[PDB]
Amino acid sequence: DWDLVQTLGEGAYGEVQLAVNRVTEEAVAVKIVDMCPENIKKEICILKMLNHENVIKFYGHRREGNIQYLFMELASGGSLFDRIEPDIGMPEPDAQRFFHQLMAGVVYLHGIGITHRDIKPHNLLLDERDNLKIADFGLATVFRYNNRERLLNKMCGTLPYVAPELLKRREFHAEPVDVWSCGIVLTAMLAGELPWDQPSDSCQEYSDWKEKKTYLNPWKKIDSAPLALLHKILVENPSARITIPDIKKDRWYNKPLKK
Ligand SMILES: CN1CCN(c2ccc(OCc3ccccc3)c(C(=O)Nc3cccnc3)c2)CC1
Repeated sequence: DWDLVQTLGEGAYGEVQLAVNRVTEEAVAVKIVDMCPENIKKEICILKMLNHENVIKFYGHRREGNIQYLFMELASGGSLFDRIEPDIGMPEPDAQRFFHQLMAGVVYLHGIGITHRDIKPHNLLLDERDNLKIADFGLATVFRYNNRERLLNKMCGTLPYVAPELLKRREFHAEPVDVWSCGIVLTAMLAGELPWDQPSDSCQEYSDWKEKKTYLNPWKKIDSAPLALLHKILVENPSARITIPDIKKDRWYNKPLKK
């Protein structure tokens, strides 16, 4: 009833495919999961909670054997990853726009008590007018329910995007962790390279940054205004790390750059 036409990439669990309807030629994206059930139950539940202009749309789901099918709005612009030119990044106004939209999507998810846990360019996709959409909720989980915050006690994500505390701490707050990874995405956008393999005490590039060696790459490619915001995001202490309301007050964030 659908034709798997091309493989888009790997989602959290399984694969996601471009599928085009046999009857109507509707272009759609499908995640195929060969059936865990609690985890699939969880992911599906969270998907139906979502309604926002910078989050991907969810359609529905169907099982054959222990295969589950989840359909989502196809991202006709492809991925943000493809717009990052290696070693160079992208123009500053394109990066600021994408950043603005990312914070809106992140503000929305935190307002409903959801954390994505794997913000990085491959999970940030584009529609036809190039607006950013946050995709894939296989690692997402609840951090606030009936007004009470739950700390996270489990490691996940992608090492170059993960906050240091998630490697060193038994438990930690969800929100500052999404804020870190948003700064590594802004870094990638403005420089076309990632700052370190992982934010760990044995990683020499991360040590270089803590001691403020911003005469080195990638920092030397970034203008002093965006650099000053990155100074507040990539802070080791999660309690002193800038929060999203304050990111909205940052100089570069409110700088006019784009027609
Ligand atoms: C002509 N263009 C070329 C570029 N096109 C394109 C390229 C990559 C994509 O995702 C890679 C991916 C991202 C995350 C995880 C695995 C794989 C998607 C896409 O829409 N995927 C998607 C949508 C909704 C939910 N999940 C994934 C669409 C669309 C057609």
